[PDB]
Amino acid sequence: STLYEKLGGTTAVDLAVDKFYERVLQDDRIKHFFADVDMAKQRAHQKAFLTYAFGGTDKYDGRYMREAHKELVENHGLNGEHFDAVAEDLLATLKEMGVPEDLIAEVAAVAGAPAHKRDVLNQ
Ligand code: HEM
Ligand SMILES: [C-]#N
Repeated sequence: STLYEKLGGTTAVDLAVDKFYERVLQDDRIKHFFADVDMAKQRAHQKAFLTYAFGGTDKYDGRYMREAHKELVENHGLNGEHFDAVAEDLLATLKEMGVPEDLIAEVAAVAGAPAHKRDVLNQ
């Protein structure tokens, strides 16, 4: 079974993403990164992205992480602390939803992979 399946599939990811952005927009460390972001579009992209990242689809139909975050790194000071805030907010949301610790851990390994971090932070 994939991580996607174990978590509860579409409706679990849909709920997690919605809740995650609720948490992010209240997080003073990072909420301002989304000041000019269309959150309907962002929600749909993240649902599609995590579906892919958790093995629910072969591919992500959307931007690469490096190009996606480039303007944030170059113009708005996006750094490792913001990255860690995002990972922490995602995992907090899953804990709150009742996702078991062993699955929360598999998600942490995805969100924290160097191939993700280096591209997002354009390092
Ligand atoms: C790290 C765990 C991480 C992921 C995964 C991620 C995903 C992601 C997607 C799928 C998009 C949309 C891309 C597309 O256009 O197809 C996107 C866009 C933005 N992100 Fe992100 N992102 C991750 C990490 C971070 C971090 C650490 C921040 C800032 C705190 C952040 C922020 C943003 C913002 C803002 C956007 C929209 C960019 C824009 O167009 O202005 N992401 N992310
Ligand atoms: C990016 N969220």
